[PDB]
Amino acid sequence: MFEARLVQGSILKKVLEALKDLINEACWDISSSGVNLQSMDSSHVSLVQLTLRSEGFDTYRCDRNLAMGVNLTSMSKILKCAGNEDIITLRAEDNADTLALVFEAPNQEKVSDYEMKLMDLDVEQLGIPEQEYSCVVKMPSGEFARICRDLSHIGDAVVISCAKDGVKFSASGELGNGNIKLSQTSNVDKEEEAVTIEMNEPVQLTFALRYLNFFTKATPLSSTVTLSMSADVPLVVEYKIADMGHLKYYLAPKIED
Amino acid sequence: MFEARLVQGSILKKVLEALKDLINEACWDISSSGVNLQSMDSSHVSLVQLTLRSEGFDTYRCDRNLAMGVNLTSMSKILKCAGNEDIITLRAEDNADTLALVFEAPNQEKVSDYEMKLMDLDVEQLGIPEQEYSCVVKMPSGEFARICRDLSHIGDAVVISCAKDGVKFSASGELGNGNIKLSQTSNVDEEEAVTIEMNEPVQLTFALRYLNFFTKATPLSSTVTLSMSADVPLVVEYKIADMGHLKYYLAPKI
Amino acid sequence: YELPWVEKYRPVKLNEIVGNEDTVSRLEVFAREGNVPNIIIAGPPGTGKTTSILCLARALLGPALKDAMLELNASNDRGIDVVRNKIKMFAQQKVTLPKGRHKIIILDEADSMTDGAQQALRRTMEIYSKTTRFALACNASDKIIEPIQSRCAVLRYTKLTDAQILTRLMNVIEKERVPYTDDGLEAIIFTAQGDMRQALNNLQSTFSGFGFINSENVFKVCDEPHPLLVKEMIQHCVNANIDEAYKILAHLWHLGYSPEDIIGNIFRVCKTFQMAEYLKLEFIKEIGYTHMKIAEGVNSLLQMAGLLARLCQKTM
Amino acid sequence: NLPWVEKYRPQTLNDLISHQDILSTIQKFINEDRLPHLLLYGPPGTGKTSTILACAKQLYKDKEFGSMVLELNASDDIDIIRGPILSFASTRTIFKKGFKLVILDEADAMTQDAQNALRRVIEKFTENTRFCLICNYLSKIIPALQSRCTRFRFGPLTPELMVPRLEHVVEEEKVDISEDGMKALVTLSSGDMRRALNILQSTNMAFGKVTEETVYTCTGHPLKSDIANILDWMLNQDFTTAYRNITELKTLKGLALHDILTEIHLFVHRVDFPSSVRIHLLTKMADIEYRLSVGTNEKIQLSSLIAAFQVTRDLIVA
Amino acid sequence: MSLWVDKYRPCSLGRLDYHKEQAAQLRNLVQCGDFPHLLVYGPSGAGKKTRIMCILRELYGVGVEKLRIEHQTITTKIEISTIASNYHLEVNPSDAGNSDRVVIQEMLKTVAQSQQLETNSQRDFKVVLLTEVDKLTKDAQHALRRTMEKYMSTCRLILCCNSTSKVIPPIRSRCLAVRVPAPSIEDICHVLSTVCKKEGLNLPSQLAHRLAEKSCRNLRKALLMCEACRVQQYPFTADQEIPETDWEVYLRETANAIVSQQTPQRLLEVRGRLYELLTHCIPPEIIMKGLLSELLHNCDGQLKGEVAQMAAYYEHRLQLGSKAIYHLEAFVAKFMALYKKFMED
Amino acid sequence: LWVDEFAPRHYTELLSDDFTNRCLLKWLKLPKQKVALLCGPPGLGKTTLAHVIARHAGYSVVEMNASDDRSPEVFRTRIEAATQMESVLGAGGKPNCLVIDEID
Amino acid sequence: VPWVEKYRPFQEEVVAVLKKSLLPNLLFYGPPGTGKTSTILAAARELFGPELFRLRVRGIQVVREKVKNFAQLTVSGPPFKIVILDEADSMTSAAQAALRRTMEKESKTTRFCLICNYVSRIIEPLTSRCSKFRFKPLSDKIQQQRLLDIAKKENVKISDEGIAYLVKVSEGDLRKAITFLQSATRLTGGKEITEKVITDIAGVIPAEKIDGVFAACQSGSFDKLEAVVKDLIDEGHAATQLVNQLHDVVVENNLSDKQKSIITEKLAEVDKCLADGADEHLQLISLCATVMQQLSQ
Ligand SMILES: Nc1ncnc2c1ncn2[C@@H]1O[C@H](COP(=O)(O)OP(=O)(O)OP(=O)(O)O)[C@@H](O)[C@H]1O
Ligand SMILES: Nc1ncnc2c1ncn2[C@@H]1O[C@H](COP(=O)(O)OP(=O)(O)OP(=O)(O)O)[C@@H](O)[C@H]1O
Ligand SMILES: Nc1ncnc2c1ncn2[C@@H]1O[C@H](COP(=O)(O)OP(=O)(O)OP(=O)(O)O)[C@@H](O)[C@H]1O
Ligand SMILES: Nc1ncnc2c1ncn2[C@@H]1O[C@H](COP(=O)(O)OP(=O)(O)O)[C@@H](O)[C@H]1O
Ligand SMILES: [Mg+2]
Ligand SMILES: [Mg+2]
Repeated sequence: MFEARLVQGSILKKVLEALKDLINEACWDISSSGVNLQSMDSSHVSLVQLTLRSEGFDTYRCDRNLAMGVNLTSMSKILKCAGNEDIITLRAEDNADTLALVFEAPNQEKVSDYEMKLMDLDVEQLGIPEQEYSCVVKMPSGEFARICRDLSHIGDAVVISCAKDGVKFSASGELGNGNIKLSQTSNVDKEEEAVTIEMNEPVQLTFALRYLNFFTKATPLSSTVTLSMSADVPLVVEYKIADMGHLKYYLAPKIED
Repeated sequence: MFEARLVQGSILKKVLEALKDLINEACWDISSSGVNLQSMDSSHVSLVQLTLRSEGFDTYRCDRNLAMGVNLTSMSKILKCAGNEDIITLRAEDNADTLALVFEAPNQEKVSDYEMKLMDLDVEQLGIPEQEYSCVVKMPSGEFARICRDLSHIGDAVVISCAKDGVKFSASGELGNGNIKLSQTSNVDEEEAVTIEMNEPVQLTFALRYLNFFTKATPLSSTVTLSMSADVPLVVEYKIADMGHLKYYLAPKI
Repeated sequence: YELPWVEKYRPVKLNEIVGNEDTVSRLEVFAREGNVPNIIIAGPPGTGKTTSILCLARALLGPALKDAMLELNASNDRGIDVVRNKIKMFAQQKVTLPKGRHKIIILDEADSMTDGAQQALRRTMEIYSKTTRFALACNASDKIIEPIQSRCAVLRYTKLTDAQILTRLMNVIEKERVPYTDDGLEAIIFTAQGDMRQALNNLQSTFSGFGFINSENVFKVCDEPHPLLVKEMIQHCVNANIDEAYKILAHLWHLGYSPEDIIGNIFRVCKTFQMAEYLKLEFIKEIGYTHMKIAEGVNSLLQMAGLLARLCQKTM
Repeated sequence: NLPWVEKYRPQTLNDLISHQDILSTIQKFINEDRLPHLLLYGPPGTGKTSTILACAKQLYKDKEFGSMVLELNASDDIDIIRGPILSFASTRTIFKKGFKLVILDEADAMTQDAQNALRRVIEKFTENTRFCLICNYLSKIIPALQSRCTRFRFGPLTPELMVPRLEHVVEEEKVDISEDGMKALVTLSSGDMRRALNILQSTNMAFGKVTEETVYTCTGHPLKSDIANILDWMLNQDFTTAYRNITELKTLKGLALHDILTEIHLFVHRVDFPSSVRIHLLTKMADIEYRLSVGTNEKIQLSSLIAAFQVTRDLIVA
Repeated sequence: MSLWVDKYRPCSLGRLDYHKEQAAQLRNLVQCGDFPHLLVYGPSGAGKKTRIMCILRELYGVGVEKLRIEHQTITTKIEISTIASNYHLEVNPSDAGNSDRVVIQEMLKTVAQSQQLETNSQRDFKVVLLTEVDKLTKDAQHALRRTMEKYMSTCRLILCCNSTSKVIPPIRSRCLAVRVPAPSIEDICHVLSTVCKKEGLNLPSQLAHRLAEKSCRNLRKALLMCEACRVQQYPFTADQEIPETDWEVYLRETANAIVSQQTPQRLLEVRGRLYELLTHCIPPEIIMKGLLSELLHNCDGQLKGEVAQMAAYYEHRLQLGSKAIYHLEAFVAKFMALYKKFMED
Repeated sequence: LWVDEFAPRHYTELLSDDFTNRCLLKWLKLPKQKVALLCGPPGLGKTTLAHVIARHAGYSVVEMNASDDRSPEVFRTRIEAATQMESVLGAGGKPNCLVIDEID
Repeated sequence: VPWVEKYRPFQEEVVAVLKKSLLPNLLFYGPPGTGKTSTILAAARELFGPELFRLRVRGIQVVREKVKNFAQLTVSGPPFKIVILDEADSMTSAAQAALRRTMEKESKTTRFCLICNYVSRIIEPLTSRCSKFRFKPLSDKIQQQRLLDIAKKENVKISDEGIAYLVKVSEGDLRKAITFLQSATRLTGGKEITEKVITDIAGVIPAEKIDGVFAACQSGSFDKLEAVVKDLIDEGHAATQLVNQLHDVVVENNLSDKQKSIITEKLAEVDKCLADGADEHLQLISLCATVMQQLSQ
């Protein structure tokens, strides 16, 4: 008899639409400690992990752990039917047969509820290890989306190089060559626009820009995005949710010639 | 080696966007006097004249005049990557195959560089005679753009009637026909002062599809200049602040 | 790690290509003179078309090869729009080259693009021919449209003779000091079927699997209906000894070979079997008809038995 | 319950049978890191896919197995080559190091242009990606494509090396099976383990007992006694009564002319006919079997088979 | 309304001149409800189109005769021409090449949708008429039967073909076969006399017999030939020089040339004649049948069986192959070899 | 190269034994046909035929091919402007000639 | 309304073993009138109860993708849903191979119960991967009584020997005699259904024509064969029907074994040629020439 009441329901819609383009279906590792999602890319190149801590909900009542798996596209589609200021509460039975989505208007009697058909998926825990990264970049989400979408016209691949002074985004393609140099923010009062770069040794990796365009869909979730990267380890893109959790992304670097 | 810099980089993006639809392959005449472009369609329906005076740019350096072919779609895709407040610096060698243009944020710790490839385009431009047009119309660019947009729906052809009291815009189609007349104003505002200089009444018809393309230069200036004669192709000119001018030529209908 | 022998010993210059000597010399002449026209390469796979084209482009463009050469493969998208957008814009792209040099567009597996793509490619080939040249490569020349061949110098390639295969293989052996025997060389040549790539790959796989190269190991790794047994098959068919031919066929079938493999190897043996020319043509026609029946679904052992019977009755 | 074909699918290298040399070679390649691209071909249901899955699971743990092995099937379709396959092969690993792995089940279904695209992709990234191509017919593979990989032929399972595997299932799934039932189960399987398991399960479901007559009825395959009777009728009885007997038997037991014709083919080669008579019979039976494929009337073909045999009687007696 | 073939074509089933029992059966079928799909078949020039037109005349009003040109396109796009009326549509889908299946599906969709638009003054369905169904491809026939099952209630199908050999059993298993035999010699004589008499003329019986036997029981041939011999010379005599089509004469001359000399140069001349024949788009089977028919007139009785078997075998090979001349040339060469062997022995 | 350099300039550069250039000029003067066609074997200089005719008559030249995406709307865009629009030049060069290449 | 669907129905035993599975893929074949679809529908209703409904299934990609959309869906919980795909033999070989692949990767959730006319459907799911079941056709006597009842209730004026002829021309299966009778009574207007009407409806060649063909063959003059074959073709009789009827006649005559063998082999060759679309007239001429050559000795 799962029950989870969320006051700020608009977050869930942004969570789903950030995944529907990359992942079609996923298993929600629902536990009394919170909601967790970890699904891997269809082409097996990338990977996404999601964590929703139980303390962030208005009321969390996961009496027993669930391994619920839904369709991300279908779940997102219903979520557009929910207003940006409507209270959203998820509910599951004593057994995970159907998903009860409850949309409650903040100040009027209009109440909407939906039920979702479920899915059976054979998934396994994937060994995401915690390591220190030789390069950590903390830059505005909008700026990262701008850079990713700009170089997408240049070419399908982007070369990311970092130094102590700043980070350089380089690309090359059929219409020409271009590179964006972003120096570390010398002095800005708030990080929301500051570009914070922490690095140990110089790094240089190439990534497909199609996925990076997919990755940028989570920009509305948080004003700032953190990029973690090191030599011979996949790029790590994490969006810090407000007192709720994080949406961490993982993408293997492309092959150098 | 050529080098130039434009503080108000938004100008380059706007002139570029408005021109890319008419022309996909244009040659740039770099000169000490400034930047000159004049490209002409294969069917010779229309001509576009672009001139950017050297003193308009913040800095300018043309060691010697050189032509270099440029793809307009590539530039439009490149220039969209530049913010409206960015400062744009252009650079090239004597006969380099690549155009080096740099987008600088307003000292906002961000430097964006690009190196566009050039074409094998070497069509040497042909001069256009100057003529004192029978009717000269100055009137707001947005109004003219709206007029072109509305009349395009009714029909593909517009009839332009020039009279001292006012100009008349007419179009006909299967769904019907409509007319728009702009009386000479009484010095309203000043961009709204629709001014008509009429030496002799003149009637001509033009394809509205091209005129719709011409209106995309609207963000450049709130005012537009219209001038025509019976045998002279219509000229539509936008004053690009003080950088130069962008002149549109279009032949009349048979 | 080490590179596959098909790449570790890929020829890097036109001087070390053992293919059709006249065409190789013509390519060298084109490289020297510079102003090479549009060339189309067709022939059996793995005879060196790709290697020849790459070596020609490298010789012509030299250091400019990085940006003066455009290469598209079946792995890339060669659609109707790509030839209209990538190829056209690359042709228009400005590149300064010496007087005898031109921008080279390489389309390997040229037979793979559709009719519309080649029709669009026609004009782009025609217009920008003053500064851009095309180097097409394909296995079947009929697949590329007639106007394209008309405005190109079609260069035929053929299956390499066993002497050229033996020379290249012995060179590789000297490079690798791999032990061998004449029977192993004959077997590797037979498995090659005039294909350098196939021969090198099979030789490398055989050496990896067993080291010393002999017919036994070669046929162990390159498992196939053994050519000798097929030779006694056909010999028995000539002597009208249907029972012995069936015995060999049943042994092969119990070994588990698919009928398609058996019939293909039978025909291959019928290539070089020493036997009357008219009777050989009769056998070839009958094997062709049986292979029709096999390829269209009827692949039972009974079909191979009927083949043996009809071959026996051809000699009466 | 769960069908026994996957309920008892091999899970480790030891579960596989009759391919110990191939498994040893692949194990040696894995241990020495020289693993090349693999081309596995053979009759259906001989454990090729299970073999490669066992090797991969040996090399890769399940935690990283999903992120380092891209299993795909060709019949699910050129966009596969340029899409997921290219994307997977164009990047290195996520967590572990070393070469990735792509398994392409039913590789023979791809078109020739798709095979060329796959060949180009394979040659481009041979250093860090290995391809396992699984197909039934080697001849369906482009000669250029098969020149990049080592070919392994998985032959049909010989009885005595596949009988013990069935015995384990019988001990597990409690079904009484006779000696002749086991022999017929082997014979109809014809080296196909999946066929053997499916026939065993269908027979158990149908009657709960496995015996030669039971399995032959369940699969519809003609019995050896029936084939001997048909051969005796054609060789001895006159045309009218032979036709009547054969038609009656066929309609009674629902026999198919293809299986009938194959079995008389085997008997013809088993019996001692004169050489010319055998040649004539083989030519005829091949012609009839060709005629069945296009979809002709079965009665006329059966009578034609009888005709082919009935002619020889005078020839054989003399 | 000028040519005798169309002028004297009966309008209704009741005024037919032969197979009147079949006309009565068809009248009973159309009179009772639940009209099924029809598979009309028979030799060309027997009256299949006439019978189907009379069936429509009984099924609907006389307005069915007011045919209209219709042009429709299909997706892939292919544009075809069709003939329809205000109760039915007629189309030969085989002319659309291998894209016949999609045009059949689209035409049936359109007819099914249009029939619901108050096209129910007399019957609750439209008639979709297909000519030369035998030329359709197997997948096209599968789509045809599937759609026929799909839209049985809203539309009905009538199929016309010269033979049922190339029609899939699934279609034949769900359509009502209507065999239309070629009329007998006497029936052709009466209809020729009836046309001759109603026109105000006089046809002697012997001339009618000569026409009937020469027409090979093809009524259209008989009517054309009768009108031609009339305009040539009205006062018909027993020895009237009845004309015949040029290609028949050319085929006969080709066979005579084959018989005359069995040499490779003559073989090449015959090949040129065969090119001339195929050029005029006469089907290869027609050429083979005519060539065999004229050849048998010259062969000895003991040789005719071998020639007939060879002709059948080579025609079958031609059906399997694609290059018609290859197999026709082979048959001609084989016949010349055998005839040379037998005449010279 | 050479072909452009020695391409015909006026009517005096035409070759003998050609019936095309000597009879196209009569139709293309201002007897009321709308469209043209090309037939016969190649090698007759049909590509330069209309160009030389326009050069002799002073008319303008427009030529296209399948190098651009040949959508029907794109066809309208490419042909309506070339047909129904005058020239931005002196009155002499205003008449135009149009050529379509690779119809299939 | 057709009378076939009106009255379409031995093998209720196979339902019990299906319910006992609490599952190899099912394959049901035999003559089409054996009630296979009704049998599987009844088995599904009994196994899953009234409250559980199921899909039934002309393209191959669409069919297989629809199979994914259904089988991909979860179930309330019985565990396995069985897919029908009747008319399996009508599917092309490539379609059947794609359907075979679709059978895999969905066996973990759904199963299949194919319905076809036996050997016409391709091998690799026919061998293994399927539990085959044969549906015996009803006995000729029972079919005769059933058609008698149908004639009585539908007041069709047909005699008992007419019923025997009708069930004869519908060799080995039902629902062909039923539709033949319906067509016959609608063509005749219900006044009387004679045996010649049934002969015309079923396409059977009258035996008198076969007797004339045999007499012409026995005559020994090729002109008579040419004339009789021309007449037979002019009657519009399909060459396949002539081959079948003459085959049935020949196989039970008093001809020599060699003669019967040669004639039947020629019949098989002619049938194969007609299957490929060869000309009917030429094939019939060749067959009759062979029959002459055998009968004139
Ligand atoms: N003449 C040759 N001499 C030596 N090695 C050769 C020769 N031809 C081919 N090879 C070897 O075969 C390899 C494959 O050749 P290449 O890629 O040029 O084939 P290709 O003939 O263009 O065929 P395809 O288009 O089918 O791939 C070469 O890298 C080289 O190792
Ligand atoms: N060598 C074997 N030992 C034990 N079981 C086997 C063996 N080969 C096949 N099987 C059984 O047959 C089933 C099917 O095997 P599998 O599909 O892996 O074979 P395959 O030869 O790769 O065939 P295909 O190409 O048809 O998939 C297995 O799940 C297993 O139950
Ligand atoms: N009458 C002529 N006078 C001068 N040069 C001519 C004449 N006719 C043809 N040529 C020359 O012959 C060549 C043919 O050029 P063009 O492209 O016009 O030929 P085309 O016959 O239209 O083309 P294609 O043969 O490809 O169909 C050119 O070099 C052209 O200058
Ligand atoms: N009963 C009849 N009375 C008069 N003329 C007829 C009769 N039946 C057929 N015909 C003529 O014979 C011709 C046969 O044409 P058609 O119907 O196309 O033959 P088929 O359809 O059998 O090939 C028709 O044009 C028609 O004029
Ligand atoms: Mg190559
Ligand atoms: Mg397998």
